[PDB]
Amino acid sequence: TYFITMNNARNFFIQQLESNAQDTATSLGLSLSQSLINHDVPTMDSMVKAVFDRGYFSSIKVQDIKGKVIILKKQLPQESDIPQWFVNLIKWPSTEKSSLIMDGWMQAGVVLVASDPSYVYASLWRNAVEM
Amino acid sequence: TYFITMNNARNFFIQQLESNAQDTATSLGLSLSQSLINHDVPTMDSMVKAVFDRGYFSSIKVQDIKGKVIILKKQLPQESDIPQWFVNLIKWPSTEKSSLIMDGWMQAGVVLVASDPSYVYASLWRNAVEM
Amino acid sequence: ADWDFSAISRKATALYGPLGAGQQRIDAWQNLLATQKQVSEMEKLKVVNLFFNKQMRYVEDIDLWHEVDYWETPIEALWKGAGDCEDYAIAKYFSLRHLGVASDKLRITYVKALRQNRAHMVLTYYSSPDAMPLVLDSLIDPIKPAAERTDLLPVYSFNAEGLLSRWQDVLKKMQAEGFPV
Ligand SMILES: [Ca+2]
Ligand SMILES: [Ca+2]
Repeated sequence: TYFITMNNARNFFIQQLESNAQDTATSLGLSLSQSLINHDVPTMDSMVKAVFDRGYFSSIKVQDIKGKVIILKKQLPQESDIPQWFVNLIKWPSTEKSSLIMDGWMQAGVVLVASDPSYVYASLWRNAVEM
Repeated sequence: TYFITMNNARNFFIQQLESNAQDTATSLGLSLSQSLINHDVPTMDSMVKAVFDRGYFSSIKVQDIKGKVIILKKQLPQESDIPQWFVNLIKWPSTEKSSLIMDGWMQAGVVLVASDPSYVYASLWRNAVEM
Repeated sequence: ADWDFSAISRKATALYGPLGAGQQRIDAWQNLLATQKQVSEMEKLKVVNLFFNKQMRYVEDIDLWHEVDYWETPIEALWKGAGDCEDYAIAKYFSLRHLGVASDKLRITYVKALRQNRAHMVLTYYSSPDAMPLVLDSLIDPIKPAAERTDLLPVYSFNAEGLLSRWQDVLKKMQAEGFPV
């Protein structure tokens, strides 16, 4: 039968999670531009909720130009059921992709999107084969 | 020295691609909802192209409220060095994920993002190890 | 896709404890679903919207669930007799679907509530795809054309689907409660 190394499976997820976190950060950054200009916190809160509730992200953060946090949606801490020694073998530095929020040519802040590796950890742990 | 079976890798990779297609549909649909952008075809075309070039999707499609296809971006048609006996072991159908395009309260269409299982075929074919 | 309310009550009692006054409210819900199948679609919207606005007290999730955000199943909403913005929308959605309203006509809509100055959620009804939607709300009882609700500003809308995320977790809880999938 055919296999792939754990490292190759890891590389696929790193690529796909970083691409997804970046894609949402960029597209959400475009959508947030007018509510951020207007300082409309409820609308910005509503947009992040719409994307966050529908997705699988660990966190979405909106900052202004000075780094002051305007919106922060975070996942509550999750239980596992997966030993740390195994996680240490496959973990990669925490993914957080950003994109600038623009008022024309002027930078107006930043949106930061972090992926949730818990699916990656569980899939590799349940089906890991030692040879 | 951990491995995972190719069949299990196929399941993980497909699930990650389909999840990514949904997240992109949501974020792209939200961005096309702003300022009647979805009625500015050259701008919407540029926006869909940017998302497609950075992603791994088989296709992205935009329909208007009457179901007319307005934008259709598809993978440039490249031929496979992967034998059919190998594809038969792993083949999976491409799923299409959707999200609404809105003008405020009025529905303006849907954006449709399709997963590409051929990308999984190529990744597994490149990294298949026989044991 | 019939619902077995005796088995649902049995399973929900195990999940949440003795339902207390919640059982009577679940009984009232069962009666609504049993007696409103053959009325007009506009009447289905009215009776479902009015039923949950009267059966549920509006209380924030942090007070009722000790969680900032917690999406109730319809059974959880009726058990507590209380919930917040999305709880009303979810309960009205599944009721209208069960009564025969097509899923294409119903959307979960994220809005800004201007008077409360906060993010908010309503259920919207589209008689046709290009129609002005009606707003089924928890803030007021009347069902009005959306643009007449000058106190609301729409942000984004979703067509409800699924078979971990917020909506999927609701479906998971409903499967454990005994609803068919
Ligand atoms: Ca809530
Ligand atoms: Ca709630």
